[PDB]
Amino acid sequence: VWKDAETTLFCASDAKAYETEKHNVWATHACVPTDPNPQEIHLENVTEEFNMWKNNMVEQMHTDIISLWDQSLKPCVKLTPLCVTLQCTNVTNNITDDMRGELKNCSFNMTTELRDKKQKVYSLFYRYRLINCNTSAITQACPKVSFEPIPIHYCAPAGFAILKCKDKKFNGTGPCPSVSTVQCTHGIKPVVSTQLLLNGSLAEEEVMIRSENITNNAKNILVQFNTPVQINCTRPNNNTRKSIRIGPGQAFYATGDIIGDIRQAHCNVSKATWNETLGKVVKQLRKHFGNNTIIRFANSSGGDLEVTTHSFNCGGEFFYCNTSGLFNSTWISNTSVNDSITLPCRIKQIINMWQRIGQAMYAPPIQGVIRCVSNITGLILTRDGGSTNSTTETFRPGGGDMRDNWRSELYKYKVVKIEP
Amino acid sequence: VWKDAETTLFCASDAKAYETEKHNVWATHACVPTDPNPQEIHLENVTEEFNMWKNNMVEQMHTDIISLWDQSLKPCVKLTPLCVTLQCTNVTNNITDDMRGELKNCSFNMTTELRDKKQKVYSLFYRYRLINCNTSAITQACPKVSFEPIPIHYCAPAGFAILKCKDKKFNGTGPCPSVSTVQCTHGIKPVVSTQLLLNGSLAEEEVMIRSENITNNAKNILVQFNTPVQINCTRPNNNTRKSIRIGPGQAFYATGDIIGDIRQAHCNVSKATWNETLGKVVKQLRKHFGNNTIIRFANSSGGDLEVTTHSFNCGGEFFYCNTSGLFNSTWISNTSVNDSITLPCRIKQIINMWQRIGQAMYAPPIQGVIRCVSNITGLILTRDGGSTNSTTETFRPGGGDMRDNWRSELYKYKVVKIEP
Amino acid sequence: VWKDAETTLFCASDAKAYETEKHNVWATHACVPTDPNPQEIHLENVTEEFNMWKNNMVEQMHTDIISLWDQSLKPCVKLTPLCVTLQCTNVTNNITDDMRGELKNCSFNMTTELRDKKQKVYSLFYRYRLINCNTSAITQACPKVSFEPIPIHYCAPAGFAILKCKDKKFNGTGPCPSVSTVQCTHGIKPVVSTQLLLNGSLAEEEVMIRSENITNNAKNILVQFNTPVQINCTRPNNNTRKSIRIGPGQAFYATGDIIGDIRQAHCNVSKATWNETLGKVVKQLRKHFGNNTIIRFANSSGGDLEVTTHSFNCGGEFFYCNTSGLFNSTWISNTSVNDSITLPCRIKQIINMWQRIGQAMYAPPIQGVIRCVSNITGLILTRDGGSTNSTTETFRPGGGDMRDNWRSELYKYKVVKIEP
Amino acid sequence: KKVVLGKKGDTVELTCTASQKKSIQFHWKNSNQIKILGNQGSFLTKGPSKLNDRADSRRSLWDQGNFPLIIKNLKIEDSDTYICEVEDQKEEVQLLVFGLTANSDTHLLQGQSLTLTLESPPGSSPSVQCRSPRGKNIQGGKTLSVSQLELQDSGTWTCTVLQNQKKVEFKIDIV
Amino acid sequence: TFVSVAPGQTARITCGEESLGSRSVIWYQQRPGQAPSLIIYNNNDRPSGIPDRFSGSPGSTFGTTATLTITSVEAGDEADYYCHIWDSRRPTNWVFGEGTTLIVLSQPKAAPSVTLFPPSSEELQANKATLVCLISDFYPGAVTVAWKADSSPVKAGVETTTPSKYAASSYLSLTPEQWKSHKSYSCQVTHEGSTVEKTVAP
Amino acid sequence: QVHLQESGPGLVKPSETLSLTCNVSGTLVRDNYWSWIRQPLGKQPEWIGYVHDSGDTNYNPSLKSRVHLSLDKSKNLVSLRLTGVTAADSAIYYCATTKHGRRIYGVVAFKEWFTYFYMDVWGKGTSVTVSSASTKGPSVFPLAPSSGGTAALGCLVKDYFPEPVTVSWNSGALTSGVHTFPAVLQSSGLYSLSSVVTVPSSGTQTYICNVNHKPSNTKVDKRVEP
Repeated sequence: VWKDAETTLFCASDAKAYETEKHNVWATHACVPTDPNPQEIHLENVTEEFNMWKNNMVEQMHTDIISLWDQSLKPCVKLTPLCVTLQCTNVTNNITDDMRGELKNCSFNMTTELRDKKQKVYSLFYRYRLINCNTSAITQACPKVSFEPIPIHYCAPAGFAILKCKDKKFNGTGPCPSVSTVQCTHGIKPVVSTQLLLNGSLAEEEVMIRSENITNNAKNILVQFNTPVQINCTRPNNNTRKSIRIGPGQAFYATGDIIGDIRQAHCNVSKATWNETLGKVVKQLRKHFGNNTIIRFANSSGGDLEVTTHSFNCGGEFFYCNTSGLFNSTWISNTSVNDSITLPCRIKQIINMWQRIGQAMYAPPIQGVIRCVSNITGLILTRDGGSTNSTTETFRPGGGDMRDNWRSELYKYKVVKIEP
Repeated sequence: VWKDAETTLFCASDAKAYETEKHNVWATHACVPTDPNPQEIHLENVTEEFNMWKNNMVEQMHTDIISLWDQSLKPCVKLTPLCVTLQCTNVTNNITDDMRGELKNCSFNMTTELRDKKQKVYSLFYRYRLINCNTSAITQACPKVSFEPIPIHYCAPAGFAILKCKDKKFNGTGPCPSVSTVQCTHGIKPVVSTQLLLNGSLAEEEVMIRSENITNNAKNILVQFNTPVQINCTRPNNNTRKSIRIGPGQAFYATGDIIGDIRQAHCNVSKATWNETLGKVVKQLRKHFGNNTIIRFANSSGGDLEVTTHSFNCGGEFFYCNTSGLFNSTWISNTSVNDSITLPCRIKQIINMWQRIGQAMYAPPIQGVIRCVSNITGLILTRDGGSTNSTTETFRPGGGDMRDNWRSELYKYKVVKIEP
Repeated sequence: VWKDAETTLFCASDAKAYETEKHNVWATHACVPTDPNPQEIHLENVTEEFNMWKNNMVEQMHTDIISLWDQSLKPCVKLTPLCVTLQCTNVTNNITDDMRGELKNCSFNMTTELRDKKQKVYSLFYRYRLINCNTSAITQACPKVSFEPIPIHYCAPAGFAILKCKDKKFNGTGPCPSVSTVQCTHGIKPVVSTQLLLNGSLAEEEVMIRSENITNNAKNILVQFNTPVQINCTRPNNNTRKSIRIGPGQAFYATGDIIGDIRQAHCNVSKATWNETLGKVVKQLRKHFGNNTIIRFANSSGGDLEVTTHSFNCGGEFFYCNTSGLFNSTWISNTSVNDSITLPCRIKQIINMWQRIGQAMYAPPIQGVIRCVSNITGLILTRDGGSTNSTTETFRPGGGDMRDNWRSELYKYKVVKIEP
Repeated sequence: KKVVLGKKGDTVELTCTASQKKSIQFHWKNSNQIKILGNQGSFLTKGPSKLNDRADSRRSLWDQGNFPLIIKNLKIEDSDTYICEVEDQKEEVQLLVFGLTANSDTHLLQGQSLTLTLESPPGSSPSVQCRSPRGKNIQGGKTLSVSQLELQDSGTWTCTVLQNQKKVEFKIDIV
Repeated sequence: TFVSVAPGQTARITCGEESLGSRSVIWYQQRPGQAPSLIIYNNNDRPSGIPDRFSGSPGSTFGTTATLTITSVEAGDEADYYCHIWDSRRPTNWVFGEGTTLIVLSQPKAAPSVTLFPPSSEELQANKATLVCLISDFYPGAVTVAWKADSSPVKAGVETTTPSKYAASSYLSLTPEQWKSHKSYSCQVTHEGSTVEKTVAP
Repeated sequence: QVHLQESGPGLVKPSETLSLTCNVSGTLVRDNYWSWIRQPLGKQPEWIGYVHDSGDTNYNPSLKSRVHLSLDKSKNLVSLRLTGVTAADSAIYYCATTKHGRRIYGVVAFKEWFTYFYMDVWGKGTSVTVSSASTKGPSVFPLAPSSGGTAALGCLVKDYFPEPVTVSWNSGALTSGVHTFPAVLQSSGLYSLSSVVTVPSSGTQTYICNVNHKPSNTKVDKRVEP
């Protein structure tokens, strides 16, 4: 007897990591070390039926990680008071292209100690007077933290197992020949991104495309790669940390010192991989639903900055990248058809977590010149509903609900229970 | 073996209701659906001894519901800051009877956004300058809530039962012939009122009077009816909802728009039922402790507004009704002796829950013209200690501890445990 | 089979005490009454090996009591706002010795009710204008509390025991002949002090000296006495309680009324006991590690006020005593060599609990003339590393980590588990 | 089978409500089923359509249960049938928008003729009932025009257009 | 210009203007009688077939000149070398930098044979006159030739070959009366630190 | 292997148009940038321009009004035309395969980003001489022996155009002792050269130089005597 769907997930993690960094603090507080036994061991026959996209385990891992995020919001992060009005100016003393600025170095009036005293203070805002924040601002900061995803294992309790499709070619709703039962997963890293999977897991054999409803264009298409497309992101923006402890209740930072005039924040994607991978993707598409069609990739359709750009994080700052460079190639149905692609990005401090309960700020980006090298492990796509007279199919970057990213990770785990 | 008194109560509830409304939110969070099995099944003989008024289950349901009320107090309800001073005026430009007003439309100075800005704002106070609140104010409000009692079932755990006296005529301390054992109750509604039971449960046969000590006048007398006396309460006061979200931490409302000049807040009790019921009550009284006596009913003896009036709720506002109309009849011992009774009521926003940890405000009464039809299911009485030379007995409305209302509801449930 | 080290401690306590007092509130909330069975009963033979100083039970009781202290910090204690600037003056209108003052009666400006009104208010500071507090101030106060250590028993759970060395002469790392197993301890009192144990437990036979490393001078030396040295502490400082409840959120006190001109805060130690005890201590020392040496006792080496003085509490105020009177005797190696010792002490309100998360204030010392009689049950010592040419050994008062005080109390308890 | 009328230029709102009081995924499409607007959990995603520039939805109501669909700067070319994909259900709603255009001069002469042509979507059967500034009823069909006019009718005008038992009114100033 | 070096030693060649902006310098190697061939691109990157003996100076420190270094030089490296400079503050250069000839001194010390012929009687009968200075059997292939009229340097009429595989020629064109006028004319050949002179007279 | 072979007329008159072709194998012309480069005798290379099928094409400004570059995809070749030629245009001309690179920095240094080109495969080159002479025959004079027991002896070949001239001694029966120097191109635009032999001073053998200038159909035999 195998009964499914039980919100019960054990956890596993730790080696050299402890506290400080918020991910490290979290894994430390919610996980115990693992053991290198796990045997799984598939048993002969025992079914061919499965369906990864109706897994409530995903929704569990999701709501868990978010609640944990609030549990991090509790101690140090400041929901108040200082965002009122900003006396900002610009470093532009001569100009072309009407650049204005995303980053501004500003002056302020700040409650320090005692009653109603102020001192002149530097403030930076990522996006002249006023302007403030809109109806919420939690400021994370904190003395000892950081933000890098840490491997988190999900395990089944006592009297429970987890079946696992080891079939390389799964239709997602369908015929699976090899079922095994593991007690604990290998350890999943919590990468929060859209459009591409960064870090994550690779396909064992070939590139695999997966959709909950290949006809319904509103449903996402998790495209998993057998190979990584490079992406190196260098944001050489510089900020010097100054945390003025002037008052007991108050804990203020001061960023925006020095210089270096770094261009925005910068990134790259490396293309050779992107050439073969995109060709092979249109190959898979044309060997699945797309039989004879020219495949075109336009950029994001529009929306919130988190939706229009590849919004991901390089250690707690929220990067937004113009994504035209990833989606600007028309793939000819007839046949297939040192330079690197350089993508324009921006660092944000003010992000909107949760629902609207509050905004989250990583206030003092420490140091400067911080490059994050990543492996493009993925694509999350939504199809542009087209016609058949166009003799072409258009595909756009979609996403937003990270639960889709977990289905893209938790695709081979379904918690089950055993009965005599 | 039957051992009693265990603070362990399972719960049951839900059909079409979900969240939003606070009662709905509560039942949703603290209850699971039920099953329409319950068989109870009385067993032949097995005792005649019982005592409803020494049940700690009542004290449990009570403390539970109150703690739950605080659990509702947590997220949205605002204990601070704005109650300081009020710049109020009156809509009376010509006058009789020196009415002043219970309701006032007022002007204010309000922190909106940023640092130390204000805007002119409407404010209503239910009860000229100043005045404020006394040493606490929690303001409930909230975007999605309401307040209507929801059926809550109390069940016994594993290895436990609940004996239930199905005897129609119980002396309350006494001889009960039919004991049954149910797993879960039929579902009790949390009606918070004094003097009358509204909604609640009816007596199966005749009217039943119940007292913990019929001699001790300090002990309450739960008078349960076999029939409901009508009570229709129309408060046609109008308020237009305006929730100005000016600042992140601040969430302010604005009531007191429009007009209609509604008389206070109004109510009615329907009398024919009240005639027969009161006659029959003096009948029961004269067939119990009152053998030969003229029975008189004076109004409330005095105290807090919650004690002097029939303080109940029509959806979260606290109604106070002049109760002379209910208690103004002298019942002659000799023999017995379309018009409806109309009762004057008032809506309050500022109530005192708990102990004095804080006041609770339902700040934006939404819409206007809201009529609540209710069934008078009850009387809670306290006797006025009289003499025997008066050749009359006087009875006054008492109450206050809602636990008495639960004994008036939890009268047929006593959690018990089984042993071999 | 006996396996050790399990963070699982049952608790026991209560007789006549309830709530109010914080210790009473704590024992009430974390303990259940006990039973006067416990039989322990040593079993013949069954080992001679033990080591009291590597007990994680101590670290458990410690972290527990501290976390409990924060749990007391939660409801009433005020981390904010009023400490800004103080307008203080002195009662000295003529002077000798440049006394200044530790205690000052001061004037203030205080938010009472409404918005931005103040009233002239008395304030006392234990240690002229300004000065305030440094970067944190929690103010305990509260309507109903107090602070007197309450007996707390530590018990082993189910399937667990606690071995107990009843050997009068234990080397601390070593040979123990009599092991017994109790379910629950006799009840340990939480006395927070340094240098001396106050209340606490006495040695059954002779005076026993105990050290984790008798060679390492950095390791503490818990000197346990078979007899108590008296210490009577009379602080006849007077303060009249005035708690002005002016505003809802605000709860302010007012101390510093009346007079009496009490000298600081005063104390005594009674010496005859101190004579024999110190002689016997140098006796034990010379019969252990000190064979032929003149033993000298200098005062505290320096540091924080909690380290330089015998920092202990007389009911929630933190006393600091000049300790030269305890350590000012040179003990001649040759042979041994009504008046009472009077020690100068000071009462503090501002103490630093925890780590630096915040300072704790007992704000309204109530009444005046409060004498605490105590039994000197102890010494915590650190050795001054000397030479052998000096032909003398110097010993200084050390301490600070209260866990040492618990090892000094939890010395005969080690939680163990049983297996077939 | 829902009918919602709309004025040209003015903003309009299309509703979509679910049984669950949470916030599950929903998507809006036209009669040809082309993406207009949708959501990815807590994000608003716009589709490749003509409404893309003038379409949005209040994110506040999402977590409550219902998901709206507003269309600003309304035009007649936007008249179409829409659907909503929530809880595996298809809430269909037909949007029929109309407009009014005055061909005759804004400053008419003494005793002339008023010409008014209404903008109608391809394949429609409109019905208009106009009214004078004071008291006179005007009826018609495809085009409504009054031949005989007087100086007394100088002022505000009121014309009502009815379709599928739903009616909307227009106001124009004629001097 | 010219740079000479012994086998096994290190040669360095400077080319182009001092840097102004950021640089990408391209180096090409051209063997005698061959098309130019490359050496380096992107300041220090090499194409297929080029060993790491060849290195270029970074496009780096402002106000400096690009340099090509060749370590462990062999006779095969003897060639003309050219750079093509890309500088972010300068226009596209459409002309390569001036070339440098690398000489690898595998062999020393052979001294030239010089022979000097007066004008022939037949040429004189044709009212022309040419002095012929033949230079041969010398290595390395660097000589300069100068002519003298009596003691005076000749400013005109001298034509001299670039030597090849070495041999070289110098011709002084004169009129018959110029020839007959002076006491003598001299051919002076300068080779490897020394100068050999021969003289001729009517 | 990518292989380029240039061809052209070898000789062009002043004011005429020079037309050159670069035949390409081992790659298709559409898939590369192509650069013409020129290099005069004794000078550094002088480029010409680069062309691409995309239209990403540019010419040396100094040659701008006179130069045209083209690609012929059907024949897989690259072409150059240069109008109004003069002697200054005399050079060896090369066709090349031109690769593109970018210097890319941080965005703070965006103004300093730039592209550069390098020529990675060159053809063997084609020689182009522009001058004005139809033909000119040489004048041949004997260089008489006069003076190790050995004397030198020669023939002067004066003022001819164009190259080349062949000189032999005794019809070929004297190749030892023989040194025929490379010609000098004089400021007159004419060439001259000399040939010498070294012989024992003692009246046996007869010494005759045979000079042939094919372009002018000139052959001269000149006896050389003391």
